[PDB]
Amino acid sequence: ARRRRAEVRQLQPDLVYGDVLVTAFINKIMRDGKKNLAARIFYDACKIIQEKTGQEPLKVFKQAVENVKPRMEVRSRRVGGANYQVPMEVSPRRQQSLALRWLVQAANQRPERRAAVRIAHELMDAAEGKGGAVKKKEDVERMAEANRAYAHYRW
Amino acid sequence: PSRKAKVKATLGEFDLRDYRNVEVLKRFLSETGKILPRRRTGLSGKEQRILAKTIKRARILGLLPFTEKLVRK
Amino acid sequence: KRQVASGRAYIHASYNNTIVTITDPDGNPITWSSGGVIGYKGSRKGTPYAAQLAALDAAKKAMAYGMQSVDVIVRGTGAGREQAIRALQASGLQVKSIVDDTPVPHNGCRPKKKFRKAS
RNA sequence: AAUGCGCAGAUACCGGGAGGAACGCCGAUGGCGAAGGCAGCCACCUGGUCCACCCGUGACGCUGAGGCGCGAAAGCGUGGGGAGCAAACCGGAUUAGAUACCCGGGUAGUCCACGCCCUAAACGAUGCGCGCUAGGUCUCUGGGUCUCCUGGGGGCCGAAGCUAACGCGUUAAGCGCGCCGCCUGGGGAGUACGGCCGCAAGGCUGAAACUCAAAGGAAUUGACGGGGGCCCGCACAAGCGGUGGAGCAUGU
Ligand SMILES: [Mg+2]
Ligand SMILES: [Mg+2]
Ligand SMILES: [Mg+2]
Ligand SMILES: [Mg+2]
Ligand SMILES: [Mg+2]
Ligand SMILES: [Mg+2]
Ligand SMILES: [Mg+2]
Ligand SMILES: [Mg+2]
Ligand SMILES: [Mg+2]
Ligand SMILES: [Mg+2]
Ligand SMILES: [Mg+2]
Ligand SMILES: [Mg+2]
Ligand SMILES: [Mg+2]
Ligand SMILES: [Mg+2]
Ligand SMILES: [Mg+2]
Ligand SMILES: [Mg+2]
Ligand SMILES: [Mg+2]
Ligand SMILES: [Mg+2]
Ligand SMILES: [Mg+2]
Ligand SMILES: [Mg+2]
Ligand SMILES: [Mg+2]
Ligand SMILES: [Mg+2]
Ligand SMILES: [Mg+2]
Ligand SMILES: [Mg+2]
Ligand SMILES: [Mg+2]
Ligand SMILES: [Mg+2]
Ligand SMILES: [Mg+2]
Ligand SMILES: [Mg+2]
Ligand SMILES: [Mg+2]
Ligand SMILES: [Mg+2]
Ligand SMILES: [Mg+2]
Ligand SMILES: [Mg+2]
Ligand SMILES: [Mg+2]
Ligand SMILES: [Mg+2]
Ligand SMILES: [Mg+2]
Ligand SMILES: [Mg+2]
Repeated sequence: ARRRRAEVRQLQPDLVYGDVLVTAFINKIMRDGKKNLAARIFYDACKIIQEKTGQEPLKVFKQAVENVKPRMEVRSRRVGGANYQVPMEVSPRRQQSLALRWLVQAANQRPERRAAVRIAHELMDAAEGKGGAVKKKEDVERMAEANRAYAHYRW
Repeated sequence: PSRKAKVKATLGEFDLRDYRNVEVLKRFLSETGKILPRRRTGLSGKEQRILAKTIKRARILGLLPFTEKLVRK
Repeated sequence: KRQVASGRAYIHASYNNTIVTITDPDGNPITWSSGGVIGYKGSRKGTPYAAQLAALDAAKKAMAYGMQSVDVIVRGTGAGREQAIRALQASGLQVKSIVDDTPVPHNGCRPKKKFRKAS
């Protein structure tokens, strides 16, 4: 990105909830370009959301996502000395992606024998503010800011 | 442009060696105590030379400050 | 335990640390602080953040003697000279004034070589 | 970062005191001086200078080997002084080492008086005097009929012209005359010797053997810089998957 600024790709909306914050999540669940696997994982995960709580999955999903995105992170920088962890804002498009990513990674940490169940339980636990994923969010934000001392590089 | 308020205009037919005159003399000092530059006194090279020699004298009498303290920083 | 209500806060800016004395209206100290007092080891202390809590500490410590408002005197040209002042404003203390007052000689003593530059 | 200082209470803050040193702003595009150099304020003593009047003397002028005086800093002698700063030195760091740069200390010294020393990138790297040869513009300081004219001084641009070029160009490096000083390829060498001077440190004068084919000045085109400015590249950053471990295949 020396030259232009690069636009975010506008991904085709969902087939079941019509939401683009979903195919977003579905792409991140995907691997080796097998999209059908990914959908079958996620929509299944939605069916397990519906079982273990009366709530519509789409409001459960969005709830955990909002609950995961950080308001601060650190980014190494230097002039001399050593790499100074500089605290700074997390510009909305990135909160979006950091949340989606961590969610999936966290999901695949779980002991749950199959995916979907992993995704469901991770999607659920995160709505309740618990469950590692929010670990990252909090342990990011907490670890950032704790370098307040070096926040004088606003940008 | 850089043409705000000057000093030489502000006053009138004043003696430039009257180190005892203060209400006049104190118009040539900084917000602090510093002697004002020609760009702000609007005095000729020679006029300004005489201003110092008196503002200094006036300082020794204790009529003019040597220095001050910047308010509202 | 004195109830001074009003007083003065001297901020002392410096490139290495920032320190803040709070004082009864005759200049006698009530409490103080700095970046070391706040917690910071060498080198952070000078940072603007240090000065923020430094000033806040000092003011919190002075609210104890029931200060309501102070006059600010700042000396030094350090980093976080302003952050100390901002912090005293947002401190709840009423800042009645601010005055720069960094001392300078009318050409007096020979500076240390680190401050000599050239001619 | 440490050394260092600090509970024998430091740092920050207020009041009182002692001292040594240097004078902020005004302040430079400034001024003065033969040069070195000269800046708080007052007084005394004292040197140079510029202008107006066109009053006096009547070629009394210029230059100047020797001589004599002056001469930043450092350095020396005898007393005095000693705040800050600081060779040497003593420590802390850094580093491959670090007899350095950075950090905490610190003696001579830096200040005064008197007496020496006499050097320098003591530089405009441009000896002094006089006459001549377009202008423009900025500035310091006189005088006059005061839109401007006329002197002295400091800058910039430029006529002619000069210069190897860069540049200089009424403040010549132009055109000329007078006088002094100095140069004659590089190294050996500002050495040796001799003299003279100095308390010293050293200074002034100043070679040769031997040795080289160069040493130099200015400019040109490049390349380069841990110089600038502008800008690119999956160059980093942001990402997603790898290699580096395993077994095997293939190349070395
Ligand atoms: Mg100790
Ligand atoms: Mg004790
Ligand atoms: Mg002290
Ligand atoms: Mg005191
Ligand atoms: Mg003393
Ligand atoms: Mg000058
Ligand atoms: Mg001169
Ligand atoms: Mg000079
Ligand atoms: Mg005289
Ligand atoms: Mg006559
Ligand atoms: Mg006659
Ligand atoms: Mg001398
Ligand atoms: Mg000396
Ligand atoms: Mg001596
Ligand atoms: Mg002594
Ligand atoms: Mg020292
Ligand atoms: Mg030292
Ligand atoms: Mg001695
Ligand atoms: Mg002497
Ligand atoms: Mg006039
Ligand atoms: Mg002239
Ligand atoms: Mg020509
Ligand atoms: Mg030419
Ligand atoms: Mg010229
Ligand atoms: Mg001539
Ligand atoms: Mg020539
Ligand atoms: Mg010679
Ligand atoms: Mg030779
Ligand atoms: Mg020879
Ligand atoms: Mg010599
Ligand atoms: Mg000899
Ligand atoms: Mg002898
Ligand atoms: Mg050359
Ligand atoms: Mg280049
Ligand atoms: Mg990368
Ligand atoms: Mg392998």
